[PDB]
Amino acid sequence: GDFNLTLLEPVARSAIEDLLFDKVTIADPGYMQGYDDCMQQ
Amino acid sequence: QQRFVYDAYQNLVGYYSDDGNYYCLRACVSVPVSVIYDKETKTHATLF
Amino acid sequence: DQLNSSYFKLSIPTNFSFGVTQEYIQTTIQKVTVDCKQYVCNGFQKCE
Repeated sequence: GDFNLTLLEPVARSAIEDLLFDKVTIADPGYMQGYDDCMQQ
Repeated sequence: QQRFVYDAYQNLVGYYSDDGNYYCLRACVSVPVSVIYDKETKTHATLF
Repeated sequence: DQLNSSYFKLSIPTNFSFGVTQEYIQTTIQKVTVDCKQYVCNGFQKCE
């Protein structure tokens, strides 16, 4: 209602949840094809 | 002018040759292997 | 200040504010499996 929960609402991750991941620096896990990306790519 | 190039890890990541075509050296990466086995089935699934 | 009387002094706020306290709890760690044969011996039989 009057209280705004849009930040906590799923966009699915929520906006604050996505923002925290973006702010933190994390190397791409590449679980599906990471070994291939390191080689030819 | 210098020949083989090394990273901070000291792994050989680069090489220089008389031809002048630069070659990046990457060690033969191993392919990860894991076994998914169920005793009741007595069968296994290879995992990469 | 405490009062030497039946009446007692009370300190009570006439204004209110809302603030958010942020806390992080680490419930998981990265899971790592090491291939001992490649890492320890670099694929060399004499080391094995």
